[PDB]
Amino acid sequence: PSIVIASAARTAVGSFNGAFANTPAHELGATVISAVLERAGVAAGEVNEVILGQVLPAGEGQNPARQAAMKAGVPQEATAWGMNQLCGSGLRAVALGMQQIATGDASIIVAGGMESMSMAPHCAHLRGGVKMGDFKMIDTMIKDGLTDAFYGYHMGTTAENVAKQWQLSRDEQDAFAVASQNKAEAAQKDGRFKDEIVPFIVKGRKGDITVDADEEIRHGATLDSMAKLRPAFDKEGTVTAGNASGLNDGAAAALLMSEAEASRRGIQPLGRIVSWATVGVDPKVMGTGPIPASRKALERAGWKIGDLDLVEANEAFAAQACAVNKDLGWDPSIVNVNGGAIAIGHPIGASGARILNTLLFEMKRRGARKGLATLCIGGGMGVAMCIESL
Amino acid sequence: PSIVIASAARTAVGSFNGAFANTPAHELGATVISAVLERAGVAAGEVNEVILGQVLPAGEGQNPARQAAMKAGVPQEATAWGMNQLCGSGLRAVALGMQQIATGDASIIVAGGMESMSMAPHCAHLRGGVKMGDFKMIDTMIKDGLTDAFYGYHMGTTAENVAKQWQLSRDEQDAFAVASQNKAEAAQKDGRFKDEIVPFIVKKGDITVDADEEIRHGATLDSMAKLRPAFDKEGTVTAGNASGLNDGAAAALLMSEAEASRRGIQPLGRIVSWATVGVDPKVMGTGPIPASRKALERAGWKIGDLDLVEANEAFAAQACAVNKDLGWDPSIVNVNGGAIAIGHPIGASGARILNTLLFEMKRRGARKGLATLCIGGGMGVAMCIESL
Amino acid sequence: PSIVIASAARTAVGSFNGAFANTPAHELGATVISAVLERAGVAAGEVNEVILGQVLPAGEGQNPARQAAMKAGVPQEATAWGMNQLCGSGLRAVALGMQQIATGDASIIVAGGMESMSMAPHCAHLRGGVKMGDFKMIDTMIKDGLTDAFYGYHMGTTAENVAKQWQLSRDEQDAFAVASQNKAEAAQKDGRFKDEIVPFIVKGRKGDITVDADEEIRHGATLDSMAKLRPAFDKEGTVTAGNASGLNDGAAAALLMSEAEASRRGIQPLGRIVSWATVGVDPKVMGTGPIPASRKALERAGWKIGDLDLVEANEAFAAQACAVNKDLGWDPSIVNVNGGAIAIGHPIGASGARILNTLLFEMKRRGARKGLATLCIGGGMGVAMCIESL
Amino acid sequence: PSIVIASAARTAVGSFNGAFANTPAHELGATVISAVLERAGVAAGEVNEVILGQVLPAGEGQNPARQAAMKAGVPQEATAWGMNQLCGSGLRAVALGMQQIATGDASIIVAGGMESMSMAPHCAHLRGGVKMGDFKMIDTMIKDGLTDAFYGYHMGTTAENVAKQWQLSRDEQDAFAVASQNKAEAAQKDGRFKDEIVPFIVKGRKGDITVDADEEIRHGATLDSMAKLRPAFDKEGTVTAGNASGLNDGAAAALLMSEAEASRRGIQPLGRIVSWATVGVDPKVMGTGPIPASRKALERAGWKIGDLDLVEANEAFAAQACAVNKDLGWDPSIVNVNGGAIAIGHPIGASGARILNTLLFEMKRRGARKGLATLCIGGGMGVAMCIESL
Ligand SMILES: CC(C)(COP(=O)(O)OP(=O)(O)OC[C@H]1O[C@@H](n2cnc3c(N)ncnc32)[C@H](O)[C@@H]1OP(=O)(O)O)[C@@H](O)C(=O)NCCC(=O)NCCS
Ligand SMILES: CC(C)(COP(=O)(O)OP(=O)(O)OC[C@H]1O[C@@H](n2cnc3c(N)ncnc32)[C@H](O)[C@@H]1OP(=O)(O)O)[C@@H](O)C(=O)NCCC(=O)NCCS
Ligand SMILES: CC(C)(COP(=O)(O)OP(=O)(O)OC[C@H]1O[C@@H](n2cnc3c(N)ncnc32)[C@H](O)[C@@H]1OP(=O)(O)O)[C@@H](O)C(=O)NCCC(=O)NCCS
Ligand SMILES: CC(C)(COP(=O)(O)OP(=O)(O)OC[C@H]1O[C@@H](n2cnc3c(N)ncnc32)[C@H](O)[C@@H]1OP(=O)(O)O)[C@@H](O)C(=O)NCCC(=O)NCCS
Repeated sequence: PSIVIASAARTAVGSFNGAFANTPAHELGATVISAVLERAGVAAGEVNEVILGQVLPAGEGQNPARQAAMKAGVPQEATAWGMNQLCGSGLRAVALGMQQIATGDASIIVAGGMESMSMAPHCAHLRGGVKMGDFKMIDTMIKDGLTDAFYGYHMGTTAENVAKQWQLSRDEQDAFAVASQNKAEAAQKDGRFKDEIVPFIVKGRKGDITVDADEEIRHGATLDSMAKLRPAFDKEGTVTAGNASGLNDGAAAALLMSEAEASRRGIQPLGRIVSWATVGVDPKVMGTGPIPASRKALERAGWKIGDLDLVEANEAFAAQACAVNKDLGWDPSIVNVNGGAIAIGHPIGASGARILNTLLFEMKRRGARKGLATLCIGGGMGVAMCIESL
Repeated sequence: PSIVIASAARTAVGSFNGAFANTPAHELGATVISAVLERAGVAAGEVNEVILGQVLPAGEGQNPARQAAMKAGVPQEATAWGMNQLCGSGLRAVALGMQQIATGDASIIVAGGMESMSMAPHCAHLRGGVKMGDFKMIDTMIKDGLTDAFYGYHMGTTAENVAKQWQLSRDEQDAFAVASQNKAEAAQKDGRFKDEIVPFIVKKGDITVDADEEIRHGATLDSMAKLRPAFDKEGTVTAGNASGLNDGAAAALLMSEAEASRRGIQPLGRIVSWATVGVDPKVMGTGPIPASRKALERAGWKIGDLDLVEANEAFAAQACAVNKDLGWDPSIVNVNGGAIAIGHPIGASGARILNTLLFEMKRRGARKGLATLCIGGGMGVAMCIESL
Repeated sequence: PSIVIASAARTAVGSFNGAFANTPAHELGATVISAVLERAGVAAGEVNEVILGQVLPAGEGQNPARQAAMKAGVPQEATAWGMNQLCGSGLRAVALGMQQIATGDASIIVAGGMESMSMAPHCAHLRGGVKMGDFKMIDTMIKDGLTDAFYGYHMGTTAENVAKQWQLSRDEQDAFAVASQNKAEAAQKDGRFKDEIVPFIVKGRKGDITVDADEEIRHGATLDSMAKLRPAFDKEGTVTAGNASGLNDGAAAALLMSEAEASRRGIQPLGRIVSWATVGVDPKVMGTGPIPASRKALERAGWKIGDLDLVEANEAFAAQACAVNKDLGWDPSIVNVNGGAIAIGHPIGASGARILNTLLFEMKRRGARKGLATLCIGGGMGVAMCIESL
Repeated sequence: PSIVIASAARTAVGSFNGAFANTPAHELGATVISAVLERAGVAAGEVNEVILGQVLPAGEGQNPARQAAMKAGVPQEATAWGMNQLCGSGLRAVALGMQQIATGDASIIVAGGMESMSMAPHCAHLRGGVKMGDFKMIDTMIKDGLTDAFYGYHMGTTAENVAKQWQLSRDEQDAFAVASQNKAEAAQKDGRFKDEIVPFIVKGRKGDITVDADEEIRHGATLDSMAKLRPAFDKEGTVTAGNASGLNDGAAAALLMSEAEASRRGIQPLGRIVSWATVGVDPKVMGTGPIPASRKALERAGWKIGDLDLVEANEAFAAQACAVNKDLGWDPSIVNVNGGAIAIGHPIGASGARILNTLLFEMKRRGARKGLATLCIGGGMGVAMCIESL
C-alpha cells in the first residue's frame, strides 16, 4: 500500500524572541493543522490522528499535540501524541504517520512538527530541597536540546569536531553560510516561499500582526563581517554565530493518506513516500548523521545518488553541511536551491517538516521527479526520507 | 508471520520521593533494557532502535531514551527517540515498536516506558524578564502531566465527572481500592512480582530495590473512609482510592515471530491487534471503553473471549465505570492488583501493566489477554496479546 | 556640646532599571563617601565609623556598608554596619551617627544611606523542599520594602487610607503633584542640584557614561497625563503612577564632627544638628508619620512651627504629603522648594539623606537659618531632624 | 548618666533545619520581647523603641524588628528598626540602645538580636531577564552572611589564616572544641541554662511543641571522633565541622533603662554598662577582631585584664578563639565557663546578645563583679562590652 502526501504547509520561521516570542508551539501547530486540511479539501472530522514532534514541551501542558489538534477543529474522537528525536523529530513524524496508514490502523494523518524555543523555560529540581549552597536554574533549550549529555559540550563543539577531521577551513565555512543567505533572499523575493508559508496572526494587546515572512533571513549579507565574528564555542575554533543555525520558532506538517485514497477524492498529491531511514553515528560527529541515513534511504528506494533531481539538506552547521556534501558527492547545485537552515532558521522540533515543505513545493514548482530530505540528529543520529513526485 | 514479545522486564515501582527520589529515568531504563536483553539472550549490539515513552523529561538532557540506550550497551549505530501520549505512552511505544518491524524498517526493538516524577523540576519562563512583581514556579509534574489543558482542573476532577454520571458512591470506590490493596499484598508475599521485576542498584552504600514499595501491607477500610477528598471538598476521590505519584520503568523486546523461531526463543506473547481512540476530555476515564472495543474488533475477539485483563487503575471511579461498561468478568481483571496499590508511573504504566499482563498469562496458561489505559485529554489506548 | 555637618554629597537619583539598572548599592555609596570626604578636606584615615542605611541588601554580600567604605578609600581600621528603618533610614543614620560623637565613642562619622531597587532580586525559601505544587518567587523589593507585613497590601493602599478619611480629591492631589513636578525640573535647569549631586561614572563595556542629572524628573511636566492615569492599586482608588513616588536607585551621606573640631580644621559646616525625634503611628495611616515626629523635634529644639525658614517633606505619596502640610499649618511655599521624591526619585534607604542634602545646600544659598527634614516610614512610623545654620 | 540592664532573655539555640526550621525570626523575637519586659515588670506601653539586629531579613517583609514588637504587645506608638554588623549585631544593639538613653532621647529600650538561617531564602536578579544560559540561585545565608565580599572565600578560610599565623595545631583546636562541648553539656544538665532560656512554643497543625533546650549541644563529645572529621574549607587545613560554630536560629534581647529609673521601679538590675568598643581589622584575619576591641573596652572603663572575674568570648572558630586567649593572656578557666558557640550554636544576628545573656546570668549565679563579652565580626571587625555588677 503506497502513501502519498496530499498537501503540506508551514509557518514562517521566526527569530529567537522575535515574532513568536510569546506564542506557544501548539498555537503555531494549530494554524498549520488548519492549513493542510484546507489545501487538500479534507475536513477536520476525518483526521484519525495528529503526530507532531517537539523537543521542548516544558510548560506547555498535557500533550501539546492534543492541544494543537483540538484548537484546529480536530474532534475529540481522534488521538494525538508527541515525539522527541531532537532535530529529526519533524521528519520522523511523517515516517511514523506513514506507518499508521501502512499497517492499516489509520487512513488520514496530519504529521509534522512544531517548536517554540522562545517559550522554553528555566527548570530546577527542588523537591528534595537545597539545604545549603547555590544551585543552577537549568535552561531547557540548552540542556535538553543543545547540550550533548554524553560529553557535556555544546552542539557547536561537536561541529568543531566536524571542522577538524574533514579539514574545512574558516573561509570555506563562511562562504557556505553567505551563499545560503543569498539563496534565501533570492527565493523570498521571487515568491518561492509563498506557497509553503501559511500566514499566522499573532494576536496581541496592541493589535494583531500577521507574520508571513522568514525573519531570520538577512537582506544584503556580506562577507567582510562574516570573517569579523568571533568563534562562539571555541576561542580557536571556526564555528561562529553566522556559520551555524540559530534559535527559531515555527511549525510545519503535512497530510498523509494512501494513494488509492487520494485518487478517490480527486486530489493531486505533492509527493509519494517511497522509503525512509534513520541511522546512528558517533555522538562526537552527530553532523555526519545524514551520511548513512541518506545512503540507507536510497538503498531502500532502489535509487542511485545520481538519480536525485532535488535535495534538501538541513544546514545545522557550515562544517556539518559541507562534510555531508563532500562525502555523498551529490551535485551541490540541486542541494538547497532556496537556502537552508543557516538562513531560514532551525526550529528543532519543526525543521524536519519545515525543509520537507521546501522539498515538496519546490519539486512541483520545477517539475522534479525524485527528492531527498535529511537532517542531522544530536547524540549521533541521522534521519532521511525520499520523495517521488506524482 | 506476526510480531511477538520475546521478553519483558520492569523495575520495582518506587514511591514518590522514595527509593528512586534522585534516580534519573534513563538510569532506570538502562537496567530494564539490559534486563529484557538478558532474559531473551539477545545482545545489545543487535538492537536496531529503542522506543521509550516519557512525559516529564525536563532537565534530563538530550533524548533520555538515547541516554538509557547508551548506558545499557546499545551501540551508537542504533537510534533512539522519545514519545508522549501521557498515560498510554508505555503501551503505545510497544505499538510503535511493533510498527517498525511490520513495515520492515527494523528487526529488533526495545519498546516500553519510563518515568521519574520525583525528579520532575519546577519551571518558569524568564527570557522576557520580570521587571516588577513576583512570578509562578510551575511544577512540571502537575502542569505537563496531571492538569487538563482544556478545562484547567486536575485529573482527579475528571474522575468526579465519572463518579457522577455512573453514580458510584464513595463506599463502592473505597471497596475497590481496598480490594486492589489486598490483591497486591497477596501477590507480593507470594513472589508473583519477582519474575517481572529486575533488581535496580541505587548507588553510604548501595541499596538494591526489588519490591514494589507502594503496596500497603494490611490495608483496612476504617481508614479508607476517614480520608478527606483530595480534589473537591465535596468529592469522593481521596488519596487511597486514586493512583499515586511513582517512579519506575518498564520495557519489552519486540521481534518477528519468524525471527523468534530462528533464535529458539519462546516468546511471552504475540501482538495480535491494538487501538487508540479519543473521548470527551471531561470524562477521560472512559478512554479504555472505545479503545478496548476497537482492539477486540480488529483481532476478531468477543469481550467474553478474554482470559485475563489488565486495566490501569488511575482512579477507583474510572476503573469501576469501565468494568460496568465492557461487562467483562472482574475476577480476571487485575488479578494481582492495579495502579492504586502498585503505583502509577505515567510514562511507564503502559508497559508496567503489560509486564504484569504478560507474566501472569504464561504463569497461568492464559491464551488471550488485553491491556488498556486511560489517557488524559480524552483518549484511550488498548492492546491485545495472544499466547504462543 | 554640639555636632555639626561639615559636608554632604549625593549621587543623581536614577530611574527604575534606568542608568543605575546594574549598579550595586555599595558602588553608589563609595562614590558618595569619596565625595563626602573630599569636599571637606578630611582624609579617609580619620573616619571612625560609616553608618549607611539600606533596606534591600539581599545578594550584595556581607555588610554592604563595609563594601562601600573599603571602595571609597576608608582604611580597615574603621568599622561599618548597616541599618534598616525603611524610608527614614537615610535620615536616621545621621541621628545615629550624631549619637556616636555625643557619647564620646567616636570623633568623625560618615552617615547616610544607599539603595538599589533595580538590583533587588527575587527570593523564595526552598531549604525544606517543595514536594508538590507550584510556589512563588517573591520580589524582595515588593515584599521587604513595599508590602505592609501586618495587613498584606501595598504601600499604595495605605495611601488610600489617607485618601478616604482626610477626603483629598484626585484633582487637588494632582495640583499638588504637578506643583512638585514643576519645582524639581526648575532646580535642574537652573543648576540648583549641581552643587549637591556628585557625578557617578557608570562603567560600561562599550564605554563609560557619566551620570550627573536626576533622570526621573519629567521634562515639561504637564497635567494632561496626570488626569488620564488609572488607579494602580485599587480600582476605586485615587493614587496612580504620577501622584506617587517611584522606584529609584541612589545614595547620599554626610560628614559628622563636633563644632569645635570643624573650627580646628577651618571647615565651614553646612548645618548644626539641633534635635531629632521618631514617633510611631497607626500602620494603616503611615502618611501621618511625620506629624508627631516633627512636633517632638521642634519641642526638643525649642522652636515654634513659625520659626522654620525652610522645610523638606519627602513625597512618598501626594495624599500623605498634603495631610501633613495642612495639619502642621506651616507655609507650603517653603516646603520642598526644589521638588520632591515623586519627580527626583525615592530611594527608600537613601531618601532620608537625599532630602537632607537638598535641605542643607539650599539653606545658605537662600540664607535660611532653621530647617526641618522629615519622612514617612511604613508600618506606622515617622522621623524628623532639625538643622540650625552656623 | 548611667544605664543598667534590668532584665534579659533568650530562646533556645536551635540546630540548622531543626526545631526552628520554619519559624520566622520575628516570631522568635516577639517571645523574647515579651519575656524581657515581664521579667522586669515593665509594661509594653512604656517601651520607647525596640532595637533588634538581623543580618538576613530577606523575605520577612517590611522591618522584621517592627513585626517582632507588634506581636509581642508593644504598641504602635513605639518605633523599631534593624541593623546589620554581621556577627556583632546582637551586642551592638545593646550599645546602640544604651546611647539612646545616654543622649536623653529615650528611657526604656529593648535591645538585642535575632536570626533564622533556616528561613534564609535563595535569591537571583531577574529584572533584566535571562535570554540564554543557566543562572545561579544565590543562597543568602552563604553569600550575605558567610562569604567575605572582598576575597570571596568562606569565614572558615579566614579562620585558616588565623590557624596558620598563630601556628595552632589541629590537636590544639580539637582540644579546645571538646573542652567547650563538655562545658556546655554540664551547664545544661545542671540547669544553668534554664534562667536565660525562655520556652518557645512552635505552633503546628499536628500539635504544639515547646522548645526549651539548646539542641546544638552534643552530649558526650569526645576527641577520638573530633579528629576523624574531614577539613571543611581546605583539604590541608585544620578547621573542620566540629571545631567551628554551626548554623543556628534564635533570638535574644535585654531591657535598658537609667539607673535612677530602676531604683524607682524596685528592679534589681543584672549589671551596669560601663564601656563598649568596636575596632576594625584586616578582613583576612577577622578572628583578631576581639583583640583590640576588648583592650579598648577595658581601656575606656579603666580596668586591667586581670580585673575581670568572668569573660564571654564568642567561639566562631577554634583557631580564632585560641588566638584571642593567647594574646590577652586571661585565665581560660573563667572564659566561657558554660561553653560557647561551638557547642551552643551561632545565630549570627543573635550571637551578640546570646552570649550576653550567658554572661549576665552567670555573673549573678557565681557572684562575679566585672564581666566582658566580645565577638569577632566578619569583614575584619570586632565588638566588645564591659559589664559591672550592681
Ligand atoms: C550560535 C548561537 C549561540 C547564537 O547566539 P549568539 O552567540 O548571541 O550570536 P547571535 O546570533 O545572537 O548574533 C550575535 C552577533 O553576530 C552577528 N551576526 C550573526 N549572524 C550573522 C550573519 N549571519 N552575518 C553577519 N553577522 C552576523 C549579529 O549581528 C550580532 O552582532 P552583535 O554582537 O553586535 O549584536 C545560537 O544560535 C546557537 O546556539 N546555535 C547552535 C546551533 C545548533 O545547536 N543546532 C543544532 C542542530 S544539530
Ligand atoms: C494529590 C495526590 C498526589 C495525593 O497527595 P496527598 O494529598 O499529599 O495524599 P498523600 O498520598 O501524600 O498521603 C496523605 C495522607 O493520606 C493517608 N493515606 C494515604 N494512602 C492511604 C491509604 N491507601 N489508606 C489509608 N490512608 C491513606 C496517609 O496516611 C497521609 O496521612 P497524612 O497526611 O497525616 O501524612 C493524589 O491525589 C494524586 O494526584 N494522584 C495522581 C492521580 C492522577 O492524576 N492520575 C493520572 C492518571 S489519568
Ligand atoms: C506608582 C507605581 C506603583 C507605578 O508602578 P508601575 O505603574 O507598574 O510602573 P510604570 O512605569 O509602568 O507606570 C508608569 C506609566 O504611567 C505614565 N506616567 C506615570 N506618571 C506620569 C507622570 N507623572 N506624567 C506623565 N506620565 C506618567 C508612564 O509613561 C508609564 O506609561 P504606562 O501607563 O504605558 O505604563 C510605583 O511608582 C510604585 O511602586 N509606587 C509605590 C512606591 C512605594 O511604595 N514607596 C514606599 C512608600 S513609603
Ligand atoms: C562546616 C560547615 C561549613 C558546614 O558543614 P555541615 O554541612 O554543617 O556538616 P554536617 O552538619 O552535614 O555534618 C558534619 C559531621 O561532623 C560531625 N560533627 C560536627 N560537629 C561536631 C562536633 N562539634 N563534635 C563531634 N562531631 C561533630 C557531625 O555529627 C556530622 O557527622 P556526619 O558526617 O555523619 O554528617 C558549617 O558547619 C560552618 O562551619 N559554618 C560556618 C558558620 C560561620 O562561619 N558563622 C560566622 C562566624 S564568623
